[PDB]
Amino acid sequence: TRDQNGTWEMESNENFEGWMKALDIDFATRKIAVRLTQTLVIDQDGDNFKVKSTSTFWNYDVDFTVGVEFDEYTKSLDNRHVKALVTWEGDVLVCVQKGEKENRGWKKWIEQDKLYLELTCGDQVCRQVFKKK
Ligand SMILES: *C/C=C(\C)c1ccc(-c2ccc(N(C)C)cc2)s1
Repeated sequence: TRDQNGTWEMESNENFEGWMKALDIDFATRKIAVRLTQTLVIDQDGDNFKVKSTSTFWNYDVDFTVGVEFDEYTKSLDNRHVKALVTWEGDVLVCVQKGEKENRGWKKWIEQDKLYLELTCGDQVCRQVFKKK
């Protein structure tokens, strides 16, 4: 399925610190953030997505349209400018963020009835699983 709507609560998190390190996130921020459970809220209507990543320590919101490139500031993550594009490869939603970092973006799919996320930067991959309603 391509339908990713829901409130998604983290069940599993692997190599989140490696991913943050590859983004050069400072030591203090990484050490706190790696401890935390996360929620991902996805509102999806056709190509239009509104996504909210939250924990006790951050809020990172982004809206995008599948197939439409957008210039993006990554704000309180790593304060960088990238050129972002989100597209479908089958039922895997793929984001590529062009800029300073290589292999930066994510892949997201519903293989379960859970949400799977791969966050990538450089040679680092973080893998997460969330459970929905
Ligand atoms: C569709 C999935 C998106 C937009 C994201 C998944 C995780 C994200 C994220 C994780 C961690 C942070 N910080 C500030 C540690 C920000 C965003 S966005």
